[PDB]
This record gives sequence, structure tokens and C-alpha cells, in this order.
Amino acid sequence: GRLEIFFEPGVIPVKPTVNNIGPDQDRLTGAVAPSDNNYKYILDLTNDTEVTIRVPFVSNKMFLKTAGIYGANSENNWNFHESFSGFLCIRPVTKLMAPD
Amino acid sequence: INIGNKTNENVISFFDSTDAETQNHNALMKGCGEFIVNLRTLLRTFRTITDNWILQANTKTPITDLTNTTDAQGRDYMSYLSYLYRFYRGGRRYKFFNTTPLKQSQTCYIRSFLIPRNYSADEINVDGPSHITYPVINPVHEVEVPFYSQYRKIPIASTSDKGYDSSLMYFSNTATTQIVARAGNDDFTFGWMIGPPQLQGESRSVAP
Amino acid sequence: INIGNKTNENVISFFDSTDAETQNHNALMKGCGEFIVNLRTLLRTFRTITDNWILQANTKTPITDLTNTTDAQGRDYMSYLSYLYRFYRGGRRYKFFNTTPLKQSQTCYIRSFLIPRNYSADEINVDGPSHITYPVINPVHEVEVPFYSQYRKIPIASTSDKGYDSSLMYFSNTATTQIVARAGNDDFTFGWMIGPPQLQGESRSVAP
Amino acid sequence: SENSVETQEITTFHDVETPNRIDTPMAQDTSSARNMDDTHSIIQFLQRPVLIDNIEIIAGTTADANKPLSRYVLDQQNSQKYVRSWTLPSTVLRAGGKAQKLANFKYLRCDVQVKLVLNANPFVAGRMYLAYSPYDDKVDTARSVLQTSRAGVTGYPGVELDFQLDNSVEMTIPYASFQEAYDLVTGTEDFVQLYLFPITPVLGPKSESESSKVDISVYMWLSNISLVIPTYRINP
Amino acid sequence: SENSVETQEITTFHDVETPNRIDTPMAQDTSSARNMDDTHSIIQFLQRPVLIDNIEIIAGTTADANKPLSRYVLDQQNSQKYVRSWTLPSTVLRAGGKAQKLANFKYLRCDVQVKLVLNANPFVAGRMYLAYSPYDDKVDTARSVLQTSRAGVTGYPGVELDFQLDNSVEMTIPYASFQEAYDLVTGTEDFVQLYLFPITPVLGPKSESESSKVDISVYMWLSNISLVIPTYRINP
Repeated sequence: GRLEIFFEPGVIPVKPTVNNIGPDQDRLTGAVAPSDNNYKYILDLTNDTEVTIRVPFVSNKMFLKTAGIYGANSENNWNFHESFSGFLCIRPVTKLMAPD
Repeated sequence: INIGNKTNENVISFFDSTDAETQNHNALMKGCGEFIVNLRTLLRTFRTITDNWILQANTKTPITDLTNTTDAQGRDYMSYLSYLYRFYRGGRRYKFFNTTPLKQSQTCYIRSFLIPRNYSADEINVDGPSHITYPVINPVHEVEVPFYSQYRKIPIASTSDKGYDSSLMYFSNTATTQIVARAGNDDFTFGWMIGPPQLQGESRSVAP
Repeated sequence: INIGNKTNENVISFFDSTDAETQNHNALMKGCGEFIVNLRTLLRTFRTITDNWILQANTKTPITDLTNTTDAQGRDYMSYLSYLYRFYRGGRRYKFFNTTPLKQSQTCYIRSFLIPRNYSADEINVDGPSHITYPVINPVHEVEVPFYSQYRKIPIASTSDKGYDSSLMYFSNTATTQIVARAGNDDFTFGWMIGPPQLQGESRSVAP
Repeated sequence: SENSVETQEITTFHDVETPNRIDTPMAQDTSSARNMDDTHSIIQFLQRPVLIDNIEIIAGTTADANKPLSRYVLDQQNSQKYVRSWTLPSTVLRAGGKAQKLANFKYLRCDVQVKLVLNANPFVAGRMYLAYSPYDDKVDTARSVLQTSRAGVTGYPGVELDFQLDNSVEMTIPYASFQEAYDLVTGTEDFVQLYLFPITPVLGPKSESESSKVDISVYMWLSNISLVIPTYRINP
Repeated sequence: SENSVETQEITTFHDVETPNRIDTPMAQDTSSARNMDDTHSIIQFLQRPVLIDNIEIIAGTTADANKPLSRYVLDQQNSQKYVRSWTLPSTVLRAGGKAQKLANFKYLRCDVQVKLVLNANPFVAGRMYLAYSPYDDKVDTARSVLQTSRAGVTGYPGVELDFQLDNSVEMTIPYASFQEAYDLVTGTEDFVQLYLFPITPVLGPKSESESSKVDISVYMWLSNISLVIPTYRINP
């Protein structure tokens, strides 16, 4: 198979709940979020196995925050956005081909 | 192309504007000034381990009546890096900040001594290397325990052996409630890295 | 021996008496004389595209009234190599062989002109570079169309654009039936090779 | 045979072997679009001046365009009266079709140029002042340009805008933000916010049916730009 | 004092004097977006591969995707059966957001790259052929690829597409038009028109509930480009 890992800088799509934040796979599907302009790597499951993907630090500020997920909910979720510089995303280009 | 597997390790990189080590000096020179490198340096700063320790009047109290409690929480830097390591060597500097509603009909004073680890109150003597302060003229008790051990290093929460390195005994005269702060001495360092345990977040305790 | 596939390309040969290029000179020197190499040379020989073209008297006839028909068949070498290629540049020499039962009560003559491609009869003028022959004294009309184009090359059977290079207009006075032969000029050449389409065989048309 | 890692613009691949790639026999040059113009880079394309605003003044004047600068501003209702307000760089990026040419990027480090082409008849006098104030609608109320006195308005950086002496001004509005490299996706940029003030009222003959016009125009373009991180979004 | 003729990207001015232009005191560098990525030119931006099509084959097969190439084509109803049809460059320009980044230009001189990433299980065999034919839906009927025999289809330029030997192909489709420098505004470009043919039917075990898939994908990007004349239009 072929597997794609692409960076995206900035705001991560989320789902605020009563007690936790989950990501939003309704916005990362399609054909509604292409992966043609991001930095990416297309690994090959034929004989290649591993990859190390070093992501340097780039987001418009000298330092981010170390709050992360502490107190991240529907009420208080400013610090979660200002802490990451985006996300990797592992979505497959080509479907898994496996015999029975 | 054959049926089999290889490893062929790839360190492939994203954004490659400039060298990373060069921009980190330029980023801290305008945002910090201070450049934190080694975690050994954070075992030299006295972070307050308690806010209140109401000691009963006229009792030779070992600090292990507080150390067994306050090594669980990891509030300071000594007990928070007690989870990333296994062994330690070096003595523990202690500072005691007085917060007592003092009374003029007494002469308040503070002693300090040595016990080996995990002994109880009455099963040790009192003539040893001492220190004394008077909290009317000096609210801070500036004490450093040395490293007098049988073994070259000590694991955390050991077996049924006891009295294998030295620690503090704290004697007063009046019911002085205090603040206690600590860090290791000049040659205090951990070693033998392991992986870290978990963390605990907020406990707002909503009703349903 | 492992489960997989390789390519390991093998050009293995059969009979290996002598070098091939040496025997081909010796074979043509006793069987041909002429040594045909390049297909560009076959676009210089006038092969007859029609055997009969009964032109109505006093009508300025474009050759595209015959060229749209006779580029389908591939009878000559221009339309037979119209299938192995896509583009062309260069002018088309034309020769016209008279086959008319001439009549003495008239003075027969032949004109020729230019139109750009695929225009109709009346929508062009007549003063241009001309040529004239008299079939009583000269049965062959020896005309070469140049290559006056907007574009550097032309694809076959293009879109709704028209009048983008020049071709022939053929004017007579009497109802002259002729033979038409053609080939490209000195700098006529194809390009941009593709694969060839099919061929058509014999059509004997047996009853059952 | 093992190492097939090739690199596009910003894109890398990982195959088993080099997948037997065929190509052109000889890369012969063709039609001459290279010989008609040199290729304009994206840093070259964000340096084209655009016609933003076209301001006409008649003296006049019933309207606010010739209320002169107040000597004192005693209350926020009677704020300082101006002509137009350009909230950079959110004006210069949307206009001229630039934002539909810097899509799929993230961070920007620009310097906005401002030029005023001016064209008025010789029988009309007056003077204006082209001040810029960063964070002018973000800071507290007393610190904005619209609340200070006439000596405080003119003390802001800018250039004189006299008619008969100046038919063109060149002002270089710098990269004047605290955030490194302006955000574009979910943008609320509006850092430096420009103004145009008349100091003296425009003067002409008080008899009308004479048409004393002014007709200012504004050109803006970016400079010293760096456009760096690729994304998939953008704001419409 | 008399000669004020300055030059922008593609723009020139004509003033009486140099209009007393003020600027920055010293152009000190600021936030480090230049140090995070180098600037991507517009000729650099039209060299990014895009995920166009994702073709899945199961053998099977009820559908047209495994009708093999006909040995003879006797009539136009029974034309040659294919998988997909890419009508270049009108597919590669619209996809990947490229056409919203080459707006306000007129003429283009491109070479389209095509790569096929392929990923199938070892228990499946077969072979395809990736042919391109210029003016394939503009020329007369007999000259197209879809009307010739199997020896005539394969004789077109292209590359073999075997599964177990080729996990990647590199084909360079040249600038193959008669018009110099492709038009964009009121575009009817469609010059080279690509195809994908299966030669042998895809083969697997005839017992089902086994899922013998193929899963081809197509990447395209431009090369050797020159983008020249500026306009104000564009087609949507």
C-alpha cells in the first residue's frame, strides 16, 4: 500500500465536549480538505517499513505554551489552540491490499 | 520487490530554513535571557514543599514525618524528578520560614541535629553537629544536611534495611507553624534514567 | 531463488554468420541498385492521387473539393503517411495531366491561384501569384504551393479555425477531365510519430 | 535500485525502485513565450501598485471632508474628523486580486508602500497630512489619533500633502507588529491603520458654479516580502 | 526634478518631480519568516504533484475496467475500451488549486509530467499500457486511438505498466501543440488527451470473497514552464 503523512500548520479542527476535546474527522475527509499543498511524505508498504519525520518549529511566535489539554473543554479552550503549531495527519492514499 | 522485509531507516525532514541551534540562541536572547540546559541546575533552587507545618511544642521531629508524605505529590523539583530516575546521591539543603504568631512571654529558639534515615524519635541521641537560630532576630533556618552514607548511591523507598545515610531532626520549643523549602546541595544529582509515570489534571467534580 | 521478480533483460540472438549491415549493401548492389533509407525521400515523388477528375467548365475550383476525399484513402504516399504522423510543414507540389477530348472551336487554357485552406469558392479574390498553361502546347500544369502559414506546424483536420495556411485554386475554361498527381516540396516533412491504424484487404464479396 | 527518494517543490516520495521512467527523446525548445516576457515570481507579483481609492474634494463644503483638524478634543463624541480610513494590510491584500494569488500560504512579512497621485487646478490651495497609527483601534481610547489634539495628530509619523508643491508622496509603512510573520488563515490582521487628515480647509472662490475639485488617488503595494509556510485552507 | 519615471513589476509612472517621498529611518530586520522557508516562485509552485484520480480494479469483473484490448476494431460502435480519459492540460490546471494561482496571466508553455503510484498484492498479475494521443478528439475518426487495432494502440507512445516489476512510472508528455504558448482566457486547450488501457485482463482466483484489488493513483505536475503576458480576465 501507500500511506501519506502530511503536516498542517495552525488551528487543529476539534470537537468541544463537556469534559474533553476530540478531533473532527468530518473536516479532514474529502475532497473538502486536500493534501496537495502541504509538506508530505508518501511511504510505501512494499518493502519500506519505518520513517522518521522531523518537524521543526514554525508558528509566528517565539514560544508556544505548555498548557496542552489541562482544563481543555467547551468553556476554556484558548490555551489548547495556542500550544501546538498544527498537526500531522496519517491518511491513506491507496487502500490496504491484503490476501485472505 | 521480493517477498520479504527491510529496515532502510529514513530521517526525512520538513521545513529547512536555517540551522535549528542558531535560531534558539536568537529566540532566547530576546524572550528569556536565561538559557536552561541541564536539569541538574533545577535541583539547586529552593521550591517550597509545604505552605503550613504546625509542629507541636517541644518535640524532636524528624523531617521524614513530612518527607514520606511530600515525596508522593511531586510538588517541588526533587519529588517531580523522583519519577524520571531511580538513584540519588547528595545532601538536601533545607530552609525554614517562620510564620508563627509569636508571644513575648517566651524566648523562642530553633535547634537542628542529625538522625540516620527512617529512625523514630527516641531511638537516637542528641549530641551531634548542630545549628541554632533565634526567630525573633532571624526567621530563616539555613541548614544543609551532608551526604554521610554507607553506600555510594541510594534507591528510592528501599527494603527493610534502615539507617544507611543521614538526614535532619528538627527541634523547637514553641508550637511554631512554618514554611519548608528544599533542594539538593552542590553535589546532588540523580541518575539511571527510566520512563516517566502519569500525571494528574484538574478535579472540578461536576455533579452528574 | 527467493519469492520475487527481476527484469534481467536478454538480447539473445539466432544465426550469427556475418554482420547484418555488411550483407545488406551486397544484397542491394546485385538486386536493386537503389538504396531506400529515409521516408522523407518518398514525399518527393509524384504519385497519382486520382485517375479522373471531371471539372465543370468555368468554375474556380479549390483542390479541397478533392483533398478531403483523397486524404481518406491513403492511395498516394502523402495520405498513407498521414496515419503514421500527426503534424506537417511544407508546400505541396501539384501536377495536372490533361485527358480531355479537346475541341478546335475553342482556345483552352488553365489558370491557378492561391486560397487559404478550407475557404469556399466566392469568398476569396483572384489577384495573387498566378500561373498559366495552354494544354494545346503543354499538357502538364507544373505548380508548387509554398508554405505561407501563421503557425510553425499544422495538425491534420483541425478545429473551427480556418485560413491558417495557403493552398491551390484551380480555374479553367472548358470541361477538362484530368489526372492529378502530388507530393510535398523540397522542405516538406512530417513529424511527431504515433502508431499506425489498420489496413483494408480484398473485397471479393462471395454470395453466401 | 533501493533508493528512490525524489523531491518536488515541497513533496517527497518513497518507492522500492526507480519506476522505469521514460521521457522525451530530446527536449527541443518550442513556441516563444519565454522570449516575450520573463517569468514573474510571486515576490515580484506582490509589488504591483493597485488603484484603491479615489477621493474627490469640493470647497464647498457641506460634508465632513473639509471639517478642519480640531485644536482640542474635549470629548469622544467630538472625535477627530478625517477623510478615509485604511486598515492595513487587510485593504491592500484583498484588492488587486492579490489574495487569490497568495492563497495556500500561511505567514507573511510585508512592508506596505503608499503613494498619492494628486491632480488639482492652480486656483485652489490647501494642505493635508497622511498619518498612520498602529493598533489605532486596538489600544485604549486616549492613545488613538482620533482623540488627541492637532499638535498630537501631526506629531504622528507621516508626510505633508500640499497641492502646488507635491504631486506625489512616497511613504514606507514598516512591518509594525509584535507577532512574527502575519497570520492569513483565520485572519484578524489589521495592525497598522492609516488615516488622511485635512489641516487647513480647502480654499477657493466663494461664488459657486465654479467647480473647485481636488481628486486624490491612492496606490499601495507590498515590499520586502517573505511568504513561507504552505497550508490547505484560506479565508474567503 | 524633471525626470520622475519609476518602474514597478509591470507598471510605470510619469510625474513632474519626485514627490518628496519619506520612508523608514533604518530598515531593520524583524520576525523570522524568511528564516523558516525560502520563497516559492510561481514557476516553483506549478511543480507540485497533485492527487488527481484513484482507480480501483477488481477481477472480477462485471464492469468495463477489465474488458481487454480488442484485437480488431471493425466499427465505431465497438470502439476501443479504456479505463479513464485525462484531457490535458485542462485536468492538471483546474485541480490542485493551480488555476486560482495562475490567474491574471495569458500564455503558458508547459510540459505535463505523469506518475503512477501502484500498490497491489503479490497474488495478482496483469499488465496495462499508458498511451497519450494529441488531438485525439479533434482529428478525423479513423486516426484516433479508440478506433485502431491492438497493435495500433500499443504503437502509440507510452510505457508498460506491469504490477510486480513497476511500482512507479515517469512519463514526460511534451509541449505538443501547434499554437505557440497555450491560451488561458476563453480556453479550449485540450491538446494532448491521455488514456489508460488494460492489455491483459486482470487475473486472480475465480473463487470470490477474496478481494483481489489493484488501486492505481495518478500524480501530475507541470515542467519547463514559462508564464508571460498579464491580463485582467480569466475563465472561472
